[PDB]
Amino acid sequence: RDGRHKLRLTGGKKKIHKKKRKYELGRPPSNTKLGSRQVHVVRGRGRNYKYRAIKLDSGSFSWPTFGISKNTRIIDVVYNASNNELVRTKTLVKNCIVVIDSHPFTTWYENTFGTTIGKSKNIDPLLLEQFKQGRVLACISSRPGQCGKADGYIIEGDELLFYKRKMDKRN
Amino acid sequence: GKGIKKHLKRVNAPSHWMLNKMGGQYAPKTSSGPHKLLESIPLVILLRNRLKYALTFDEVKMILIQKIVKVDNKVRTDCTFPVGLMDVIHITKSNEYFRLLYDIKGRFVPHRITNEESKYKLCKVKKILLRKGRLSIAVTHDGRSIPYIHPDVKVNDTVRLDLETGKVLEHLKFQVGSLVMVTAGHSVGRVGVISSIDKNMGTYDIIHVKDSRNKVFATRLSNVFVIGDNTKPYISLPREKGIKLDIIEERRNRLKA
Amino acid sequence: DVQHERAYQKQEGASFFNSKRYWKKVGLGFATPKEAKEGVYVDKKCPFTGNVSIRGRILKGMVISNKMKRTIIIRRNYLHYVKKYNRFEKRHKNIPCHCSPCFDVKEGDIVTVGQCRPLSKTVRFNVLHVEKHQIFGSARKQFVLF
RNA sequence: AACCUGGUUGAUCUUGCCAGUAGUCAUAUGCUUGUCUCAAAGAUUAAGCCAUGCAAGUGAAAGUAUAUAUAUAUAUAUGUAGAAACUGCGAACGGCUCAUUAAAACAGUUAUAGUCUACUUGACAUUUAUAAGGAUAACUACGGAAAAGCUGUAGCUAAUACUUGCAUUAUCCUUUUGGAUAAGUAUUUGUUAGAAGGAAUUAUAACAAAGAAGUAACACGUAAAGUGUGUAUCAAUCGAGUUUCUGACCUAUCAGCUUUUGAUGUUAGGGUAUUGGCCUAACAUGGCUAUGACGGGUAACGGGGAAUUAGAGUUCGAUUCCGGAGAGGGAGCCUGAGAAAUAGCUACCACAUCUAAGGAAGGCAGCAGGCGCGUAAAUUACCCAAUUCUAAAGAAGAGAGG
RNA sequence: AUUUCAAAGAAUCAUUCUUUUUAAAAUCCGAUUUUGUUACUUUGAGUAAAUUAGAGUGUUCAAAGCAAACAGUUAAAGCAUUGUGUUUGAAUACUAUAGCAUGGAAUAACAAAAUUGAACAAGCUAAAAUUUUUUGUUCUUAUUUUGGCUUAGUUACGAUU
RNA sequence: GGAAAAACCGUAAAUCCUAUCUUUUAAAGGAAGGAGAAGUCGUAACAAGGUUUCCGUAGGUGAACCUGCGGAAGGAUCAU
RNA sequence: AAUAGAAAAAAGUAGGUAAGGGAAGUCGGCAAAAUAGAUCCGUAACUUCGGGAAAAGGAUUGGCUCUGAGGACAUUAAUGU
Repeated sequence: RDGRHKLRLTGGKKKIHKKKRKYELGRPPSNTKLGSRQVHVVRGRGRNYKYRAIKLDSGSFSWPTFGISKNTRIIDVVYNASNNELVRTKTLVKNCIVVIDSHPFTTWYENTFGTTIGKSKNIDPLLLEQFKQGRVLACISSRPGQCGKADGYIIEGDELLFYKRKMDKRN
Repeated sequence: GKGIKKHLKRVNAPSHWMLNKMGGQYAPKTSSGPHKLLESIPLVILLRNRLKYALTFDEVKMILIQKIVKVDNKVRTDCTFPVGLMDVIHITKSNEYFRLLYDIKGRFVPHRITNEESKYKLCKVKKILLRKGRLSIAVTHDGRSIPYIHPDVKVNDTVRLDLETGKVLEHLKFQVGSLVMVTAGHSVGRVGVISSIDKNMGTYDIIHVKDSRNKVFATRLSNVFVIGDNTKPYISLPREKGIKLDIIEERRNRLKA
Repeated sequence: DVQHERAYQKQEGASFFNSKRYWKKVGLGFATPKEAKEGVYVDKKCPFTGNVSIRGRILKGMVISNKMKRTIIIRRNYLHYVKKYNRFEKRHKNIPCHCSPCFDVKEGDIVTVGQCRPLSKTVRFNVLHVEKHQIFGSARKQFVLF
């Protein structure tokens, strides 16, 4: 649990008195999964309410190229840059790489240009590959265990290339 | 547990309470809000220990249940309400108005104010904040919010403030020639015209202060309350006007009654 | 330059759809080094390009160890007054400091560190200025006016 | 008040001790005590044990009364009280002890741009309506248990308990007019723009998405138009958590410690009220050490201070204030803004009470008083008049306090 | 050991304290005002009361305490134009040995340190800015100015015993 | 919507087996130190104390001690 | 293998197995049983300092589905086989 009882700056074993106080925590990990949404409200100090996501499914995913976000179903959890546990169990955190359906974005692009606000340098080939299979890699941008949501951004360009390579062929 | 310590003991009280060693074991602890506890006096001390209009705290309670007493020209419902660094007590039945100031001895005195100056007070801003909709708000020493405050007013400026409508009348810009009153320094409870205002990056700020007797002394910028212009004090300062007397002068005067 | 870590290099507040790096004033008469202004470097514990607050006390010390990843140990040397004999004695104290990718600090360099935001268990301070200095005596034994 | 005598010898000067001598808000004790003022008083020894009693409750303009009482006008109308009970709020303080603790706790000094904040104070809100939805206590009855602050049915019925839910402002065109267009406070994400601060990834402004919660279905009453209670966000305030620097008694017959069990760093997350190895994974191989680390001792809570002080000092600091620690031993929760509470709860161990022999309940280091320990320490007194505290805050409570 | 000695005046009691001025560099209207760091020291700021020193104050004195005092047989007086007591007092300082600001000419430390360094004038050159310049989301070229870099000269040029 | 009951991590009291350290405390016998009485035995030291003293050291010895080796005078010689 | 068959008790011999206690057994724990492999921890008195030592005393160990570590070649640091 929280606070005092860890080793001294000298490396010494510090003797402890002053018993554990209420303001000293150690509280359970989030373990939000892939499945029809479930969240439990948690009561923090001062009656500050937090949301502990146990299942998730549709987050709000942001299309970097036009800087816009829409609420969208997540197809799967696919890669984790840390441990092997999270990705195998399909349990998702703000590090995690998920896959989203591209239809909101595909629709928006159709609305703007007329085939698949205002002009930019438009779609990238890596983004185009993800859109083409209908199923798009995205990075979660919010903390499900604190906020109840796993809202995200479609993973882009150099970050996409690096992780795509890192994810792979060997697999 | 280890929560909010409610009571206040006798010599736990600030110095200028003057609640002596005899005659009690406790002091009153102020209600929250208008000014800081350490920068306040309650009504009990003023009515009983200063004015001497009550024998006991119970006689103060008897005064307070009756609705003739007003602070900020508004009725207040408890003895432990704080009268701050500066504010106005109005006693309806006697028709008396007092404004609270620090004395040269470093303790709070209620100084008699008349009807004409009673309708306003002069209020130092502690903060000026920008709130949503591009809307300014000032925050005063006496705990008032002023929305729509004039944008060239700044965070150490004082402001003349109506007490019925709550509107600001004028403002007094903090400068090197400003008449200043010391809140709580070693120079506590005294007034001067400022020799220099001295600003230094990421640290406490100094002001050099020049006396009516044309002597010089230092004071911290944080505890200095702007009070007039080199023309005049804007409010009515006490009858002895913040003047320094030496120890030798005071005893020589003391004998020379 | 080359990548070699398993984390994407965000450098937060950079921005990417506005037309064409991040660093701040740092204040107190101090300023960003040339390697901060023009360098490619990414960190989050760097004072120049991180979100770490350059708050609190600013002291000078002497670097004694330089071999942790972007992290330095500085000794603050002093004379402690003994009232009984009305005399002084030599005393010293070790302060763990973040080093920045800006500064390639070496043994016996003087460093000006700040209090900042506590980073972790031991490490709590950060270098703001490297004043280059040379002493050929071994660092553990060295006394300086810092 | 900056101060000394007697004692080595047959006699002597010297070294050197012993002895006297004075003080001690420092304890015990012997003898003696006509007064008066003043008044420390079960720390040292067992943070050992406790018989009996008592120590926190709260209703006078302002939630709820067909128990009932009552004043006018006449078994009806008004009304006014009201035992009682739901409800609300407090009991997180104050009192007690100093066992544990030796860079922790404590003291000054930062920082919190890493945060939370009830009462109190001031700002002040955004995507069926002449009044909605039931359900529950007291209460009525039958009951059950040796005991206990045990409680079971069924019919009820309220609430400011619980649950629903009823424009307007700004931008563009037009004359202080008429049309058109927009409209979520916290909180979170992605995209930019960028009043203040030494420093901003801050105030703030816009865009695209999500998004709590909400904005009174409540009570009094100002000429011989006023108020209370409730409410989101913001600030203030009463505070609180963390966090910087600097400061320790004795001990080396304690010299190398720390690191698979996070030690030290980096990265990523989770967790938290927030920073943080706080916790998990992955990756580094560090970090601390004669200035005495790491152990061990202390009849060691820390400070303001107390005793003696010519000047240094030396000894001492349970013991009226401030801060910490603890509530039989350990441990864990709940409730709530605030407690890891302790006259809150749960469990284990150490104790232990009533038992109807099934079972059930208990915690004085609160105030008395008792036992045991001892060299050593007072009354189960009376009172809230003052001092203050808590409430629905005058009018009542309080072994706090006197 | 070593690095800026001094001089003259004025005030004042043979004395004492003080002021003026005596190289160089930068800046402002030929005159005007700035110039290592730290220790040390001075002032300060901000700083719990109790205690403590200590003032005021005859508790019956003193230990104490934080009070009191004055006149009136109920008015003289003050101030309101029959109304209304008054003067007051409850100081000052110690309050780490550290941190913060702050004046400092001595004393200490430290700092750069010719097996070569830096002060200027000259010429070439790439960076940024100025001036130029048509067409109501936005577009060519050009002179010039400022800082950075390469190269011949020129300073009282550059090392204590 | 929802009580009991179970299961899983995560806290984690307590019990028991050791392991190490702390503290007193037992124990036959061994081997010490001091105090007391004119006890037994020598005659060791003090004077050249009747073999100069003392040091270091080793060996002997019932001892006090003796002897060797090399020092010093704190020698009974500071003198051809 | 210097024999077969049938029956199946004693007894023998080579084996097993046994409640509750656990050396009370006897010349002596003889016999028998318990221990036991690896990997990870931890390891004393004492010592000729080499040892003691595998001391003592603990823990773990199947099956499956994953993750990481450890090569070889050739295209200018990355990409291939």
